[PDB]
Amino acid sequence: TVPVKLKPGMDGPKVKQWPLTEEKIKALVEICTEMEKEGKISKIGPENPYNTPVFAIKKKKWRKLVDFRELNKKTQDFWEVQLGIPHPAGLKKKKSVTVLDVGDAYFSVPLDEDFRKYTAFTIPSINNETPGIRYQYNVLPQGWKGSPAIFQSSMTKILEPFRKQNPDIVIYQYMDDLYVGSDLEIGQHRTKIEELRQHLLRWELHPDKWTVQPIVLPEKDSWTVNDIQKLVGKLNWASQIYPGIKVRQLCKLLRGTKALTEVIPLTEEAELELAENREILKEPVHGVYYDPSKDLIAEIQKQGQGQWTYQIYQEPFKNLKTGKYARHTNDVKQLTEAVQKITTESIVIWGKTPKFKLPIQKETWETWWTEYWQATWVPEWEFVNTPPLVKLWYQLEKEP
Amino acid sequence: PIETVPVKLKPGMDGPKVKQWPLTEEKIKALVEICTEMEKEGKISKIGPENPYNTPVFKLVDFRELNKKTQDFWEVQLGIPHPAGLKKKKSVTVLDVGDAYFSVPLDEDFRKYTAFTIPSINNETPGIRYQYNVLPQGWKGSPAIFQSSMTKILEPFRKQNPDIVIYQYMDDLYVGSDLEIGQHRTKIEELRQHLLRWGLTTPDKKHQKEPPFLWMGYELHPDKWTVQPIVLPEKDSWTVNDIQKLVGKLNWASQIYPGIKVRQLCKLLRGTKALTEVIPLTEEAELELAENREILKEPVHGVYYDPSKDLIAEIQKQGQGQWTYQIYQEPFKNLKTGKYARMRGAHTNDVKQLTEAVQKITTESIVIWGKTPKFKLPIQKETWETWWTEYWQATWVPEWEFVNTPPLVKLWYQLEKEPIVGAETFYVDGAASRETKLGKAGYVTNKGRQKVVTLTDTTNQKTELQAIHLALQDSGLEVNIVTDSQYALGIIQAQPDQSESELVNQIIEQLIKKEKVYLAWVPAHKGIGGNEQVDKLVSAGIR
RNA sequence: GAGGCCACAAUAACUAUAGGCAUA
DNA sequence: GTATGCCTATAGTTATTGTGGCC
Ligand SMILES: O=C1Nc2ccc(Cl)cc2[C@@](C#CC2CC2)(C(F)(F)F)O1
Ligand SMILES: [Ca+2]
Repeated sequence: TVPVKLKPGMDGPKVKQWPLTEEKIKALVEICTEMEKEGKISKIGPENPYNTPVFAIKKKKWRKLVDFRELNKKTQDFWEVQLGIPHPAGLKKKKSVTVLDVGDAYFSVPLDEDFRKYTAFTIPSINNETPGIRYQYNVLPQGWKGSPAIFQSSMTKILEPFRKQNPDIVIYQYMDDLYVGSDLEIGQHRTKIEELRQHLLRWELHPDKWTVQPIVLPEKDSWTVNDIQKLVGKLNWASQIYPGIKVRQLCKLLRGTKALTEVIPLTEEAELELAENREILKEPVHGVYYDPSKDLIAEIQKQGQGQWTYQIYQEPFKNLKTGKYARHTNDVKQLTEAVQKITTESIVIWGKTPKFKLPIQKETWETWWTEYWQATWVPEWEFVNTPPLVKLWYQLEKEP
Repeated sequence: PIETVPVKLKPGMDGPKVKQWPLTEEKIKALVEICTEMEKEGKISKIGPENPYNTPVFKLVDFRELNKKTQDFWEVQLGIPHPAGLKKKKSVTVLDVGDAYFSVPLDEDFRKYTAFTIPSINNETPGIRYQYNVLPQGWKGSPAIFQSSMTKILEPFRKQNPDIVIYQYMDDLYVGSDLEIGQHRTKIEELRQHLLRWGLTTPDKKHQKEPPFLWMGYELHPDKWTVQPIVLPEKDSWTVNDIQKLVGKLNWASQIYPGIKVRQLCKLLRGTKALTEVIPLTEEAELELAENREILKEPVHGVYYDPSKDLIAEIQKQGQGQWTYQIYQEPFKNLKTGKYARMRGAHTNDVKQLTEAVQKITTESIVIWGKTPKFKLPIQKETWETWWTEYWQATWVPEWEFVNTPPLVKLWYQLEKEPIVGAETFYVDGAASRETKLGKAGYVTNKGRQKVVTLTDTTNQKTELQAIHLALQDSGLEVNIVTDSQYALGIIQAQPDQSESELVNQIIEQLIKKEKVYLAWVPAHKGIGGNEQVDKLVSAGIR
């Protein structure tokens, strides 16, 4: 086995377990029993003081998720600087990419003995009527970032035969997932995937349809005092993202204490300012470029009526990417879907996961995010109050 | 034979080397007498100069330094069960192991750290040195290691006896069954004989306690649970320490006694105060303290959990950001009760705090019963869909239904979405100085009217609300207001029914009386008409 | 050798992120 | 121009007091 360590000053994960419903506790005892028979995990004593949360997911029966967000952090030099998997820039340019689970490809590989204690997790019991069942991994765990890093070697050697017979196709691996980059058509794509599923059994997204979209301002016959006041507040705010935006000639029109309903004729100087503000928005933004050394950030706003706006950026107001998502459904189900859609988008494009700013209370999210989660990764997230001008501004994007 | 759990000190640390102070002669005779017994039974061993370590005698000996040097463990009392969670049983007994630690061996390599000395009377002469062979009292690792031993000692018995429920809790076993008492008593004795194979003693039938069992401050019957009776003293002078323990007893009551409120007494404890400061009760505390004192005359009890039925949670508003709930399965037979009080003071409207209360109860239901309840809330299903579709944050509740028990939960006013044709347009502003804490509020109207008052001892935030207070006060039933204060505009869209500031629910009364109000925001300092004029008036003497 | 340990609550104090206002 | 100064959020954290316990 490959020796793994931590940073020399780091301690092991000591994360508390969020409480679980009885339906999921029963499902987890089943799953971990069979994993104990098959040698994959082992019960441990109380002399092991580390813990890592464990959850249950449906993902198209049940499934065990281990939230290793804290352990990955404490081994990040190991799986990033040392054995890291480099990113294919050509992946996002494929006309179509589909996603493959290769989770079961880790269970064969043994795990370094001195490192298994850091991987401890605790099935809890209802009402604390029972001590809590404590396993630890004996093999490479699904969801630890060291796992594909270590399986890296044996993954090149298991695909070179396919990749030699298709050196056009690009395929990239983040965690327990494979990404198949192709330009072939829908028929000659799905045939290729079910071939590769048989090449591996031996041992539905299109990034081009994603497009940053332009802001569109109202188009009005009769502008009113109120209409303009609303519009300069929005434009004044968006001059932080488009600095070539001005409101000088629109405020000249609001001279003296006018009633809110009064109609204002657009002077030619105003009508010009407006017409180029429009042109600055209908074209891209500039000076914004991806930085490999900084964290991606993703912020979602609730728009109402089952639709949502997001932005991926690295410094305030410099959005690498923005978009919209819309809908027997509730906010949490929708929010959970956006977070997964935004993440896989962010995965193919940059090979990284964004840290989310979520417009929900932490307690509520901790309760229900597990209901509709289907991914093997879980991203970093935090809980924010969306300011009103941010909601108002990104409403005005256009729809595909 | 119970195998030892391997234990290590924390990386870099060495074992304790604390000095033994000399002790009274009457103290020494008592130590040598019980130390020679523990030696006779193999619990401790005499040692010699080969051992560099030592801990001082006290719980026989005090292991402060050693516990600081011992590795961490995954601690076993993560949380206490709650009585509501337990299922009704027919026959329950409690066994207490009495040679608990004495019967678990200590990892061989760790024993050298437990060394301790009985000093000599003359003290010129050296003393007797000993070390532990079994889990010592007061050692950080004893509880978790004992619990791990007990858990595997009971696993054969548990598999052989599926219907019996053994709950381990420190040195105690709590055993329940639906067997009838005779056949219960037979199983209890097989369990005693099992524990006895590994040398664990337990009270025989003649010595076992009868229901009810006192546990963790609860009184546990086989069919119901209660708390031990709650005394709160009657004084005329009240020190801050006294109000601390008042709030403590009430908070402990609120799990079974419904409708307890403490937020009035907690408000007395805000800010620093030496514990003997004789604080006089605000009188609306005595109101709440009266209501609470009589609620505790009532008899109460909780029932146990029937898994085959649904859980129901019903919430009532007690007012002033105070709420109370009950959980039951069959009507008027409560499992437990609780309270929820926002006390951030943050401006939050009742619809939101309500949603917060349900989120606390959902979390607690999953801890205690492993499933979420069905809710009965004093809020209309359209009033809720009104708020939570206009609100910026997401939420989600499980099944809930309206229930009509006043006071209900309504949105006190409704601001217009578009500007009101034919309504006077007010342009408001405030301004204050930090240095002189002095400021002005005012407005300017499209119909020619204007007004400026000077306030004293304010902040910029306060003056911007005062100016809105003036426009609403000097205007008709339909107004358009424009402010430049994102603060004032925000604190009014969210509609805080309660508050600590008089000025803000003052304003909320004004908005209640009004028929149509439209509230708009423009950015400050941009030459926008109306705002410019009023900003000139308000900031004249101020900046 | 001036009790530690757990759950909950209250009070106080300080870290980050975002937002606001103000002033130089 | 670029920095500090004061408030509000969403979170995290260390300390005290208290209720109920235990050793
Ligand atoms: O599930 C049940 N039902 C129940 C009813 C009454 C009593 Cl008094 C005790 C129980 C029991 C327990 C317990 C711990 C809180 C001590 C028992 F383990 F069976 F003792 O657990
Ligand atoms: Ca102002």
